[PDB]
Amino acid sequence: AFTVTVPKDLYVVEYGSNMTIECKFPVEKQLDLAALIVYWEMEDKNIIQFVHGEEDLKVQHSSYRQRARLLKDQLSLGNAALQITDVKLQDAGVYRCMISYGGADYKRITVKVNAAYA
Amino acid sequence: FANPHLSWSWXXRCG
Repeated sequence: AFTVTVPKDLYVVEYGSNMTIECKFPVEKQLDLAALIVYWEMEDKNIIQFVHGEEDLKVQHSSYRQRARLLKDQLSLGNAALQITDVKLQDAGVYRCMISYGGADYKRITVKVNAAYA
Repeated sequence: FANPHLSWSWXXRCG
């Protein structure tokens, strides 16, 4: 019954724009950080590995270093939002948001990138 | 999975 949901499963963004991909999960009362794990992945590349409040950016894949972060202000709202800055062409593809918060679910999100003069 | 520290892979998983 634990369900991750996405308001959008297709993002079409410009090269060089910023982009926030939303990933929603059920938060009944206060957020219990001790229970929450967030995994963002994109085709065998690890972007976010949030564990109970702790992250090692040493494990974020190099092509996302500096450019990708979890909006941790939104997790209290049950929104594990992935913000990507200075969008690149390589960022295009299928993203997975996986949330373990007691139960576990995931959702697939497609990003398509348009080159600057298309 | 779920060592923060280690690298994961799909689905939870340590590739």
